[PDB]
Amino acid sequence: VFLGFLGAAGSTMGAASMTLTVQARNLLSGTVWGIKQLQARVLAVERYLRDQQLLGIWGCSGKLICCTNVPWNSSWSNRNLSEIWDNMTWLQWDKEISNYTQIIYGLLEESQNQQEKNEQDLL
Amino acid sequence: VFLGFLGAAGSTMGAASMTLTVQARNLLSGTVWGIKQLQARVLAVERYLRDQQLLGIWGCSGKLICCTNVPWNSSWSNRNLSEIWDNMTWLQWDKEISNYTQIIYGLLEESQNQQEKNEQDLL
Amino acid sequence: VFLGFLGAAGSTMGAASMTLTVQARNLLSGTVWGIKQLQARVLAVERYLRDQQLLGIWGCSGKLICCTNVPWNSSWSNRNLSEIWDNMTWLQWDKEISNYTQIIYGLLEESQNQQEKNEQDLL
Amino acid sequence: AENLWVTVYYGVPVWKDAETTLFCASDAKAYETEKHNVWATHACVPTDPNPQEIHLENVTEEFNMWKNNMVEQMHTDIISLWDQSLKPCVKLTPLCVTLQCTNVTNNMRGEMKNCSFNMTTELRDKKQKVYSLFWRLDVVQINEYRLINCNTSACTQACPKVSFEPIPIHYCAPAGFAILKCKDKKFNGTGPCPSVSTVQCTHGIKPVVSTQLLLNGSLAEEEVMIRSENITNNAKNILVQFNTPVQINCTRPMNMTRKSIRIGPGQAFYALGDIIGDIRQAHCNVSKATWNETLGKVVKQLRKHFGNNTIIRFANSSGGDLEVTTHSFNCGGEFFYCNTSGLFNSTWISNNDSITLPCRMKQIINMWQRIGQCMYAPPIQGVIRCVSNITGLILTRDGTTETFRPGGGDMRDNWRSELYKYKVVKIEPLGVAPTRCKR
Amino acid sequence: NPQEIHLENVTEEFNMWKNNMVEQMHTDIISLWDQSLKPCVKLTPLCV
Ligand SMILES: *[C@@H]1O[C@H](CO)[C@@H](O[C@@H]2O[C@H](CO)[C@@H](O[C@@H]3O[C@H](CO[C@H]4O[C@H](CO)[C@@H](O)[C@H](O)[C@@H]4O)[C@@H](O)[C@H](O[C@H]4O[C@H](CO)[C@@H](O)[C@H](O)[C@@H]4O[C@H]4O[C@H](CO)[C@@H](O)[C@H](O)[C@@H]4O)[C@@H]3O)[C@H](O)[C@H]2NC(C)=O)[C@H](O)[C@H]1NC(C)=O
Ligand SMILES: *[C@@H]1O[C@H](CO)[C@@H](O[C@@H]2O[C@H](CO)[C@@H](O[C@@H]3O[C@H](CO[C@H]4O[C@H](CO)[C@@H](O)[C@H](O)[C@@H]4O)[C@@H](O)[C@H](O[C@H]4O[C@H](CO)[C@@H](O)[C@H](O)[C@@H]4O)[C@@H]3O)[C@H](O)[C@H]2NC(C)=O)[C@H](O)[C@H]1NC(C)=O
Ligand SMILES: *[C@@H]1O[C@H](CO)[C@@H](O[C@@H]2O[C@H](CO)[C@@H](O[C@@H]3O[C@H](CO)[C@@H](O)[C@H](O)[C@@H]3O)[C@H](O)[C@H]2NC(C)=O)[C@H](O)[C@H]1NC(C)=O
Ligand SMILES: *[C@@H]1O[C@H](CO)[C@@H](O[C@@H]2O[C@H](CO)[C@@H](O)[C@H](O)[C@H]2NC(C)=O)[C@H](O)[C@H]1NC(C)=O
Ligand SMILES: *[C@@H]1O[C@H](CO)[C@@H](O[C@@H]2O[C@H](CO)[C@@H](O)[C@H](O)[C@H]2NC(C)=O)[C@H](O)[C@H]1NC(C)=O
Ligand SMILES: *[C@@H]1O[C@H](CO)[C@@H](O[C@@H]2O[C@H](CO)[C@@H](O)[C@H](O)[C@H]2NC(C)=O)[C@H](O)[C@H]1NC(C)=O
Ligand SMILES: *[C@@H]1O[C@H](CO)[C@@H](O[C@@H]2O[C@H](CO)[C@@H](O)[C@H](O)[C@H]2NC(C)=O)[C@H](O)[C@H]1NC(C)=O
Ligand SMILES: *[C@@H]1O[C@H](CO)[C@@H](O[C@@H]2O[C@H](CO)[C@@H](O)[C@H](O)[C@H]2NC(C)=O)[C@H](O)[C@H]1NC(C)=O
Ligand SMILES: *[C@@H]1O[C@H](CO)[C@@H](O[C@@H]2O[C@H](CO)[C@@H](O)[C@H](O)[C@H]2NC(C)=O)[C@H](O)[C@H]1NC(C)=O
Ligand SMILES: *[C@@H]1O[C@H](CO)[C@@H](O[C@@H]2O[C@H](CO)[C@@H](O)[C@H](O)[C@H]2NC(C)=O)[C@H](O)[C@H]1NC(C)=O
Ligand SMILES: *[C@@H]1O[C@H](CO)[C@@H](O[C@@H]2O[C@H](CO)[C@@H](O)[C@H](O)[C@H]2NC(C)=O)[C@H](O)[C@H]1NC(C)=O
Ligand SMILES: *[C@@H]1O[C@H](CO)[C@@H](O[C@@H]2O[C@H](CO)[C@@H](O)[C@H](O)[C@H]2NC(C)=O)[C@H](O)[C@H]1NC(C)=O
Ligand SMILES: *[C@@H]1O[C@H](CO)[C@@H](O)[C@H](O)[C@H]1NC(C)=O
Ligand SMILES: *[C@@H]1O[C@H](CO)[C@@H](O)[C@H](O)[C@H]1NC(C)=O
Ligand SMILES: *[C@@H]1O[C@H](CO)[C@@H](O)[C@H](O)[C@H]1NC(C)=O
Ligand SMILES: *[C@@H]1O[C@H](CO)[C@@H](O)[C@H](O)[C@H]1NC(C)=O
Ligand SMILES: *[C@@H]1O[C@H](CO)[C@@H](O)[C@H](O)[C@H]1NC(C)=O
Ligand SMILES: *[C@@H]1O[C@H](CO)[C@@H](O)[C@H](O)[C@H]1NC(C)=O
Ligand SMILES: *[C@@H]1O[C@H](CO)[C@@H](O)[C@H](O)[C@H]1NC(C)=O
Ligand SMILES: *[C@@H]1O[C@H](CO)[C@@H](O)[C@H](O)[C@H]1NC(C)=O
Ligand SMILES: *[C@@H]1O[C@H](CO)[C@@H](O)[C@H](O)[C@H]1NC(C)=O
Ligand SMILES: *[C@@H]1O[C@H](CO)[C@@H](O)[C@H](O)[C@H]1NC(C)=O
Repeated sequence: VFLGFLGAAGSTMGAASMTLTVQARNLLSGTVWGIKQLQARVLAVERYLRDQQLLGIWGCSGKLICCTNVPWNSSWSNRNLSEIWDNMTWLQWDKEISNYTQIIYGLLEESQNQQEKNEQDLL
Repeated sequence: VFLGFLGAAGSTMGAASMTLTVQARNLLSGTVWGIKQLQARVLAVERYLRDQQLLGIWGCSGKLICCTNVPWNSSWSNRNLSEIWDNMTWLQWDKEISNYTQIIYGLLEESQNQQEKNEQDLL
Repeated sequence: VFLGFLGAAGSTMGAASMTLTVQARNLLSGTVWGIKQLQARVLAVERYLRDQQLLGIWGCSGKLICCTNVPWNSSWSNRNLSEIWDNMTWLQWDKEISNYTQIIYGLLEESQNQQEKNEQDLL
Repeated sequence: AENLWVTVYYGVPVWKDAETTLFCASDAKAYETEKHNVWATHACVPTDPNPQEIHLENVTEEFNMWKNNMVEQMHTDIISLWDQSLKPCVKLTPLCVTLQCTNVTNNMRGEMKNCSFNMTTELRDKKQKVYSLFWRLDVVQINEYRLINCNTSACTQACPKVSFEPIPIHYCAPAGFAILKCKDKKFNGTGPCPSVSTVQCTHGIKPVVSTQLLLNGSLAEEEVMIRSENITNNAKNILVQFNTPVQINCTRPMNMTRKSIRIGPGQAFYALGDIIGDIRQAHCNVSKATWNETLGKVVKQLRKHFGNNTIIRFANSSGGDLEVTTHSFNCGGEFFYCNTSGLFNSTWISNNDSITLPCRMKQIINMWQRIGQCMYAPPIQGVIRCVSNITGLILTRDGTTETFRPGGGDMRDNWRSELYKYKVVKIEPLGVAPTRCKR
Repeated sequence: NPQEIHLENVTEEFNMWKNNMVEQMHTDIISLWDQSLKPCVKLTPLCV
């Protein structure tokens, strides 16, 4: 069921996660007034390498889905597994976790920085 | 035998595959008329992140060579292993498979989208 | 101890390697005179995809740290493990190995090109 | 297991409101229109024959037409489309000479001027005794005449190759962004929209610079639409959109002449020669049968907001500037300025011919309030005729009963009547969420 | 460094009468002309 770009925006986070490859395929897409598009198609790829660099410095690199060894804190809106993945949407979710997104982003890139140095020991 | 950039264009696909790293090293390479090069060296990297994003959303990420769990259909010019890799060139090959390239590109990014969600189950 | 960007420039290479993620987080960072920044923020990302493409065509891809099957030659300033990682800085080191950096860069991308073709055999 | 771990998801349906640099799209037959680049389309991007449209079910997103930035980026783009088209065109700096002028051969009310002047020829020596022919709004006396702009703005003459014909313009957004199209039939452009769908490039929006009467715009759905920023405030314009279009015809039935007096070397001014035929003026026709039913269709919508058993009256413009009072518009190159005292002379209580409208004409214009200097559009040969669609009105309210009068002036309103159903967001594909996985 | 690599066995059909390096060279030389004359002295008062 290829609903299309952002086809599952009202679908549950569990329901939307089947479309993750449909939102990211169309994320990069391949005299004056002719510069309207140049300064804007440049802002279209810095937006890409800003996101991909977070995906790189986390334990992800490879795309779409990826786990981390960061325990989830209960104060970040304590829902349950069946209260998030079967009764909430990604828009509705990032509204409660918009306060904590910056807090969390640090742990992923630091918990990963501990894993790689430990990886060099055991080689 | 470093033949050079595109050094194995008439060499067999088997013969050319030893040069794969010689064609991809020189693929990115590091007032008016001075903008002739700007609007062209911008078109030189969107060409790169368009290809790399296909390599990313497939089961490749890491470069040069990479397998997939897509069975090859017989109607895509049914040659044999010794008829392709020992008696054909990459130019000659992509001529027969120019009709089917777009058909095939879909399966790789969808067969991979089934593998990652199944990967999250078994974790 | 988050010393900051280039916070460990006088710290030993062993000491600096704990900061590797602090120097690479701020490596990409997200009418005339308004083009001063455009032609310069374009030179800021070609500098990135030039480095990342070396990290890609080596056995690294994934970032920060990464080994290779290239034996280190003794003529590249024959120090010891405790003479490099406990008594030298990255600035001081790349001064002795500035002559050999180009020599070495070749082996990594060729020793890796032998590993991938051998990887396709054993699949 | 029972303890939960964070996980990264890349490519989620997550967007926030933001603004980015928007670009253009415009078919491929529009590029065959050529004629030395008409209006805007040159190195602009052609529209692919794929028009992708995706209905986002279950989604409800709050629009806001009166705070939409596609307007400010469309207005200021059309502003700079003007000037780029006049920079390499012929400049009339030596055309501020003393004009000795007279009436037009008639047998009455003066409307036109037969003007004679001195003129620089190609050589910097001998002068030239040549005559033009300017409308009364082009000139002004000094105690003998002079052009009406010479005491204000230095002037420039529109190139005769370019066409002022509104072609469709599709706005777009780059990667990492998207544009949402509300797709319900009753939406006053503000509030939540139930049936939201997403698109890459908007529908063809012909930049029609008009006042009072909205021309060649999108037709509304079902009931005619009444859109306002504050209905209780009498200081905000009341945008109207029709369901049925109203037919309007406009002729310039004067078979005029184009004199080309060369003010060289190189440059050359285009004037008005002698008039072939009868001395008539330009008139726009509106069918009496269509304007009566469409006027009552709006006032039943006005009763929905200003009391059920209220009396709604209409009068002409309160006054002030010329542009506000008249129906300014382009067609065939000339700029008409038409009197709407006959379209707004009605008094509605709680419960077969044409309407012809007088139109002036002017060559020298200062467009969008203040931008683009002057522009002396070149005269137009033959009888110009054109049909337009009245697809909306721009009304204002006065400060029991309520009256409404036509308005305009600010050209940012004309775009809103086509951009009410669009808004801009940025795609944030990085969302974190917990699940019982660990590496 | 003038790098040059002979592609053995390869045979590719050229066409000089349909080559776009011409249209990009002609129109480049065309605009080389004008950029070199924009800030130069203009002889408008020399038509005496
Ligand atoms: C709302 O929308 C409507 C519909 O689009 C629009 O109506 C349009 O009105 C304009 C007048 O302003 C029309 O424009 C002119 O139409 C005449 C008649 O065209 C005949 O010939 C064509 C063949 O091509 C037939 O298909 C057609 O049915 C007619 O029989 C033309 O004579 C005009 O052509 C000139 O202008 C073009 C663009 O400006 C140029 O491309 C063209 O070369 C002409 O320029 C020159 O021509 C001569 C050189 O050969 C020269 O001597 C002249 O002096 C001049 O320099 C022009 O097409 C337009 O057709 C109407 N639309 C349609 C679909 O027909 C309303 O105007 C609009 N409302 C508002 C307010 O904008
Ligand atoms: C706006 O105002 C200007 C005023 O400058 C008008 O331009 C003038 O228009 C009149 C038309 O009435 C022109 O006068 C006519 O000139 C003709 C040209 O004469 C030539 O031919 C003789 C040979 O006999 C040559 O020797 C001479 O050098 C010229 O080359 C004449 O042929 C006309 O004569 C006719 O009219 C008279 C009227 O009394 C009759 O008695 C005659 O029998 C004959 O039929 C006439 O004199 C004048 O030349 C124009 N001036 C310029 C500078 O062009 C515009 O017309 C006016 N515009 C409008 C819309 O009214
Ligand atoms: C040229 O213009 C003149 C005017 O400058 C025209 O003459 C005018 O003709 C009208 C009628 O066509 C006269 O009006 C009449 O007035 C009487 C009242 O006295 C009224 O009873 C009539 O019914 C009519 O309305 C007008 O007085 C007269 N003006 C002058 C100054 O004589 C002339 O017809 C025009 N001719 C051409 C060929 O254009
Ligand atoms: C155009 O220029 C001529 C000059 O060549 C003007 O003719 C002079 O007008 C003045 C008064 O206006 C007279 O005193 C002169 O005797 C005229 N002849 C000359 C100077 O040779 C003519 O009036 C100008 N036409 C205009 C301004 O419409
Ligand atoms: C330039 O000339 C025009 C026209 O003569 C002037 O516009 C007039 O402005 C006064 C303001 O008191 C109005 O009452 C008149 O109605 C205007 N005239 C017309 C024809 O509309 C304008 O002010 C002048 N600009 C100057 C002298 O700087
Ligand atoms: C535009 O329409 C919306 C409804 O779609 C109106 O919203 C209502 O506004 C009133 C206040 O005036 C509230 O009491 C209601 O609860 C709102 N309902 C909804 C469904 O939004 C809005 O007022 C209208 N605005 C204008 C200017 O007409
Ligand atoms: C003026 O309004 C008429 C409405 O009758 C428009 O004609 C319609 O155009 C749409 C698409 O543009 C078609 O789907 C309809 O079938 C047309 N109606 C008829 C009766 O054929 C006309 O295009 C409008 N002209 C403009 C906006 O310039
Ligand atoms: C307006 O006047 C012009 C003359 O300036 C007319 O052009 C003439 O057209 C007829 C046929 O249409 C030709 O036989 C003549 O040779 C033309 N004359 C010139 C000088 O070109 C034009 O027809 C008039 N306009 C209308 C609508 O009739
Ligand atoms: C505007 O003009 C059009 C045509 O120029 C008129 O449409 C014509 O109407 C008559 C009957 O009144 C028909 O016989 C014609 O076939 C129609 N022409 C076309 C092309 O459809 C229209 O009536 C005019 N309307 C107004 C208000 O002036
Ligand atoms: C609006 O319409 C009224 C008539 O309903 C016009 O009023 C006339 O204005 C002129 C001034 O030029 C006076 O001489 C008349 O006496 C007025 N008539 C009446 C009945 O008052 C008014 O001019 C119109 N205004 C506009 C901008 O169109
Ligand atoms: C617009 O139309 C109105 C009415 O059709 C015109 O008002 C007329 O003004 C003159 C003054 O010269 C009066 O003698 C008439 O009696 C008025 N007509 C009516 C019906 O009252 C007005 O002049 C027109 N033009 C403008 C610019 O408003
Ligand atoms: C507004 O419309 C009314 C009629 O609907 C016009 O009234 C005119 O009144 C005079 C006498 O007072 C009659 O002789 C006319 O026949 C009436 N006109 C019509 C069309 O019937 C009134 O003049 C109009 N106002 C304006 C400014 O045009
Ligand atoms: C979890 O959040 C609380 C704030 O509500 C904070 O005090 C606590 O330190 C957090 N847990 C960890 C492990 O940091
Ligand atoms: C986020 O924090 C703001 C204050 O910074 C607070 O008002 C809001 O309630 C918080 N959001 C949630 C979902 O708790
Ligand atoms: C292989 O190609 C044929 C067309 O020649 C098509 O009908 C068939 O479905 C394809 N195989 C699969 C598994 O889709
Ligand atoms: C590819 O398809 C075209 C028609 O779309 C056909 O003419 C051509 O023979 C096909 N190529 C091959 C190699 O079969
Ligand atoms: C190591 O360096 C020396 C030069 O000092 C060189 O002769 C030798 O070949 C190098 N070793 C290898 C394995 O190439
Ligand atoms: C590097 O080589 C240069 C000559 O190319 C030499 O002068 C210098 O001593 C060398 N550096 C080291 C650290 O040996
Ligand atoms: C032009 O016509 C008007 C008509 O009212 C008249 O008053 C004026 O004097 C005329 N101009 C000339 C120069 O004759
Ligand atoms: C609308 O206007 C009224 C009166 O002019 C004012 O009190 C109100 O705040 C405005 N805004 C609304 C009703 O949203
Ligand atoms: C038509 O307009 C007249 C005013 O001239 C009005 O009295 C009449 O009610 C209108 N007709 C309809 C059917 O509304
Ligand atoms: C106006 O009256 C109609 C019936 O006469 C009624 O249905 C409608 O609700 C009324 N509107 C109000 C009271 O706002």
